[PDB]
Amino acid sequence: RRAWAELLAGRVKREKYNPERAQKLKESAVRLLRSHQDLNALLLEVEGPVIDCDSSEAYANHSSSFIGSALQDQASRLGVPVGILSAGMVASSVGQICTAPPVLLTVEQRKKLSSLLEFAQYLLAHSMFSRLSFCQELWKIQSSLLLEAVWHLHVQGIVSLQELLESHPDMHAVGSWLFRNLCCLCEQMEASCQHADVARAMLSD
Amino acid sequence: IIKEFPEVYFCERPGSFYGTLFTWKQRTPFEGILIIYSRNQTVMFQCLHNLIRILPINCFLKNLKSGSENFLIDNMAFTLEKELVTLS
Amino acid sequence: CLDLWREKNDRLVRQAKVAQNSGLTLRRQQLAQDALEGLRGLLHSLQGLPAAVPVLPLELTVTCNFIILRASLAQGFTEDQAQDIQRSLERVLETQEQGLRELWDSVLRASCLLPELLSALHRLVGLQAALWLSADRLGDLALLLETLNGSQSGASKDLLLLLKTWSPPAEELDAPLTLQDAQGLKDVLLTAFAYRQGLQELITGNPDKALSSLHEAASGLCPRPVLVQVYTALGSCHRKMGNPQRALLYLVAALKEGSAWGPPLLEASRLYQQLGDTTAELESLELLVEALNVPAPQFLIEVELLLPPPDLASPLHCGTQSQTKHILASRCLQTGRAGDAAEHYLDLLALLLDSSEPRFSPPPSPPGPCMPEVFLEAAVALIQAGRAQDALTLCEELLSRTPLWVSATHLLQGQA
Amino acid sequence: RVQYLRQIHANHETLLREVQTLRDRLCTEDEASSCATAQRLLQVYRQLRHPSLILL
Repeated sequence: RRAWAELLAGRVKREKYNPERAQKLKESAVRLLRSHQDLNALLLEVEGPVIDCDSSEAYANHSSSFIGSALQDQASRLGVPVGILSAGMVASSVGQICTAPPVLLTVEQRKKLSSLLEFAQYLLAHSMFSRLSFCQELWKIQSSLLLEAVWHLHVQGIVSLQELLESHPDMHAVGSWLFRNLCCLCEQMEASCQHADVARAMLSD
Repeated sequence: IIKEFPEVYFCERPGSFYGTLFTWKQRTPFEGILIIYSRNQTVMFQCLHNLIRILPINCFLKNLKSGSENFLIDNMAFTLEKELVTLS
Repeated sequence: CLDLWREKNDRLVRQAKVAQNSGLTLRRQQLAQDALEGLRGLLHSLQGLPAAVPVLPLELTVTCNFIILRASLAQGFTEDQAQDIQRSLERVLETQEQGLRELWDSVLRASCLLPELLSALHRLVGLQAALWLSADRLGDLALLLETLNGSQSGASKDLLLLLKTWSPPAEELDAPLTLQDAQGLKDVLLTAFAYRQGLQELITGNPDKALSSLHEAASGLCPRPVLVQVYTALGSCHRKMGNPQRALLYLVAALKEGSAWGPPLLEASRLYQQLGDTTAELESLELLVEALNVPAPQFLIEVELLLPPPDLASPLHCGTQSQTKHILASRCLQTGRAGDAAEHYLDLLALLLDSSEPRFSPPPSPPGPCMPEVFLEAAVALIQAGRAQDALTLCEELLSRTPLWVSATHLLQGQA
Repeated sequence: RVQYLRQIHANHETLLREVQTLRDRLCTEDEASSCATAQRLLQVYRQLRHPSLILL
């Protein structure tokens, strides 16, 4: 009976959850179902054997509204909201320019980045962009990111530093990621007084 | 229907509503939307009295002047975004 | 005379619809039964006359309304109503014996003699069809519809085609009232048959045949819960066919529109099995735990009458909180997460043993494992959790309460 | 004076992020476009208009 005394659980019995809890649960449910969704997977499941080229059909023009008019037939063939198509394609075409040849990047890594980041603000204006969907589809590309790119993001305001650093699942991952990239960038910025200016800007920011 | 403009349903009952034009669209298939180009303002009602009978029982019509809810909400949103952007 | 019964009909009908629209659990039922007995007495008074013609359409409407009331209040059918139908048919045919299928065809020939009642008749056939569909009489049902339409429809042996073919005959002109008409019938019939057909073809491993009928359900009359079920079903079909991303969207949509999302999380975990995303599996089901804790009718035919209950083989069946906490802890342990599966089994063991005051959890029965096996699984969870001293307490409690399980208890006790 | 400006800076900032979240939920069909969103925006309009445009 001391056996019972040790074994017995008290929290066991429960009640019928509150309605706000109901929508919280359903919210987190859909959140997780989308967290585990993936888009090249769907392009190859639904469509036969993602980048702005995959959307806009072979480099026709870098115009603004043309991309937008395509994304609609994209999300219509799929069933997704357009904002997530946009977030994923842009996370991908961000990993592209960070990767394809330190804590910094410069010329043409900047130019294509800004040719596309400008277009991001156009789609924000038309509301055809999801913003946490983009924070999370960047954290899928976690380590292929540049501290200068994310600061360009912070400053052109497609995303805030805080909308990133509260949207990462793991917090220790964030902390250490940032610690190492800081340590590397402060080993930088004494390399030359020109590198120093752009590094000091983002440091004090 | 008209084949070049198939977002239209001219009505062809050979009675009283004849001549009438309609449309239909459907976003989140609960929250639909309808538009009438009716002759005068009796065959703007007779429509509704014929219809709202037919519906589901909580089907909650309303009239519009200023724009659809989602559109107008986005439109307010955009102004507020810009405004606070400028004030920032 | 006819004036009086007609007024009576319309009176009670409006009374019924008022109880539908307004009223509380008390007064709805009170007015309902008052109207129901009014209808009973009226029906019998009408049976008090031998056969004559002008009463028939009114008579039929009346019995129809009666049945509708009766099954709407019962929330389930009975063959007393089949006897009511039998009786009416004989009442009719006496103008001009054997078995229902003969009755129906003779009666359809009798109506093909064109007495203006066929709206009523078609409503009634819808009713009888609803009976035969809750009863799974699909064979004779097909023959009946073939007789309803021309016999040229002899080879169209898919019932959905004949359902589409059944033309409700009239615009229902100035008439005795009704709670329902052949149109509102036909829609409910189409959706229910398509839903049953689709579930059977899913369970029998035909997730390609399934999708045709499942989308045919959502395309047409479909109350929000019916939508939730159809979407869970399409997601499961997509899992069988191997579309592990496509299924997620349909489940997400059932989450959005539904307030009843146990089966969705179930199918989601069934898909994280398929993908080995077992962290997503376990978390979806940890959510399902809380999901199952959570919780109107009408005086009319609905689409909840003509559903079979959730069978285990169907993806929409859900174990109780305890049944499914068992699966949580089980699959947790199988994943190799004993520290968590052990606490799961602890709370689950107290859910049954400490359950005296509140609602007592239902017994597992023959399909579920017998109560002692869970003690062994709990002790093994504790042991792999290094919870040895308390595993001894569990063993002592077990042998206090009361085979292979005794020796197993000895073994786990030694292992502690 | 800087004192006033920093207050207004942060006080607008917070509302901005709130609206940004609400726009996200609009894009994703998350809460609803139904109603009371309307009122929740007009609340913001009314937090703005009161000392609107002090011209000094």
